[PDB]
Amino acid sequence: SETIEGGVKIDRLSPGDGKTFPKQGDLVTIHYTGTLENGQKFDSSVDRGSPFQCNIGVGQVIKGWDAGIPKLSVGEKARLTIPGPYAYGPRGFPGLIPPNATLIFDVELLKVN
Ligand SMILES: C=CC[C@@H]1/C=C(\C)C[C@H](C)C[C@H](OC)[C@H]2O[C@@](O)(C(=O)C(=O)N3CCCC[C@H]3C(=O)O[C@H](/C(C)=C/[C@@H]3CC[C@@H](O)[C@H](OC)C3)[C@H](C)[C@@H](O)CC1=O)[C@H](C)C[C@@H]2OC
Repeated sequence: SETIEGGVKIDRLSPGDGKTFPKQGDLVTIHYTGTLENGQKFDSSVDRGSPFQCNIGVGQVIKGWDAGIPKLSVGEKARLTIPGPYAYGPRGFPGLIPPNATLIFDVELLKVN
């Protein structure tokens, strides 16, 4: 496991092109599944049939995504394990994320613009 900013962990699952990495502000297209530590799924873009898009590195998303996504290359699949302070902190998110939760995201980087 690689330990990056905040103590977020990356487990590399299957490789990308090893050369096309997102830079600050780039639009990324990602499919994800999010689970709690006990393995209980809370959300998935795959279940919606629509990949998620954001600009990375600008605070649109939780800190653990801004930390982890730039370390992936196009096509890569990885698991991000994100401690509470890099996710939803003491507050959580109603109906989905308890207080102080470590979150697990399986992510696939589909495209970079
Ligand atoms: C503008 C309102 C609706 C708007 C909703 C969308 C565009 C649809 C988009 C697919 C979100 C999902 O909708 C099905 C759903 O995704 C989750 O299930 C989820 O897996 C998740 O954790 N994601 C989504 C994928 C990127 C990482 C993370 C996130 O960073 O999400 C971001 C997030 C909530 C950041 C908060 C912002 C407030 C801060 O206080 C907090 O700081 C701790 C962090 C999302 C993208 C926001 O930028 C935009 C929105 O909220 C959340 C558990 C709840 C969230 O629904 C709300």
